[PDB]
Amino acid sequence: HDNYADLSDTELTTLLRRYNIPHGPVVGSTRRLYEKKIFEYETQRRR
Repeated sequence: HDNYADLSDTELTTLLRRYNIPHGPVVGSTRRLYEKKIFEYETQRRR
């Protein structure tokens, strides 16, 4: 439901890679933590 929540696991993984952000397995249990990490980085580029 969150903008980043509509991204699929495969698309989320390629996004972290573009920003060179270390990550492990993506699962609904830790998917949210990953969505927040991309938001914090993308926020910087927006500022």
